[PDB]
Amino acid sequence: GRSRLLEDFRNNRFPNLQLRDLIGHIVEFSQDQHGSRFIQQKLERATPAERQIVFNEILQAAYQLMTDVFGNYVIQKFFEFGSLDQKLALATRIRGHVLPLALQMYGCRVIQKALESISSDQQSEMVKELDGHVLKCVKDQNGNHVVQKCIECVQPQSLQFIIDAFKGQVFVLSTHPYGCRVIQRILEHCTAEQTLPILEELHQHTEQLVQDQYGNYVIQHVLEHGRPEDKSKIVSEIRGKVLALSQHKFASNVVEKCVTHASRAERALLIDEVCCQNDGPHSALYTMMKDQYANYVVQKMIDMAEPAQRKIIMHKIRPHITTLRKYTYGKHILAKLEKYYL
Repeated sequence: GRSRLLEDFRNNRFPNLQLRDLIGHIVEFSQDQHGSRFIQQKLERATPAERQIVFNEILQAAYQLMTDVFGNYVIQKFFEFGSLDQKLALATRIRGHVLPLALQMYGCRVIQKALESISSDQQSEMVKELDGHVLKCVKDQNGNHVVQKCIECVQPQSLQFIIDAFKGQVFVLSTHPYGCRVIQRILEHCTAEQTLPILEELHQHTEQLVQDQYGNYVIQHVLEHGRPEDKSKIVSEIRGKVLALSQHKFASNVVEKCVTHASRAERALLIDEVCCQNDGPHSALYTMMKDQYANYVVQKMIDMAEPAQRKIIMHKIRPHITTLRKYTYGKHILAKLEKYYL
């Protein structure tokens, strides 16, 4: 049922088609896979007058387009390139519908782009509509991306209710595949007063988080980016357990990040731990090198070791060259030994 113009455009009739040529058909083009891309591209360099001509047509259909697989990109491009009065008009259409839009597969994209594009007060007015619905949004396939963008974009005073809603839920959310990403954003962007209670709760569950499919991601984040004191708390949960945890599908990630990112003394302590440990009739290092997960830990220990600790590891690794060649991943440590021994 396409218009002749949209059919002609799709058949490459018009290599010099312009926004002005679309009058009457703008909503139809916006809902088309190819027509939408055309409008998206043209909006970048359109004159304000050309943008207004398009906007006049789409405004009546704005909510429909926000929730359309292809039309949402056109609304995003008005947040990106539109005038302040166009963004005003769109924020108006969004008002009172931020929650359903945030939960909508395409509308969540529009709210995200709006947050990147609008004033601090406009942002505050949008995000408050999520009050009472924070955990629902955080776990939602679409809403979680809106909550993440709020944390990246919005003033901390206007975010506080999100932080408050996490109290008592940090463990549940950190072990959730979408929740764990929101927790990471909080750790990056929120103020120290906001992250303090989140971290305190995280440290109450470290043992379980390090072994969790998604929780280990949060623990890794604190190792890579957090304050020394928080890293030390995590190290306290790894010491005495390096051999066991290095062989764990998920906790091995955490062990590696301890070796790479913890303090100089902490890194040395964990390395020392496996250098002096025998795993029955085999070395702890022997056990670790044949393991699909722990081998990478050993790789990092070699990389991070001080010249003195490195001497010892390389010395204990050497008699197991033939064992290394059996494994697809033995490649890396072998190459390290070769480089190390001239």
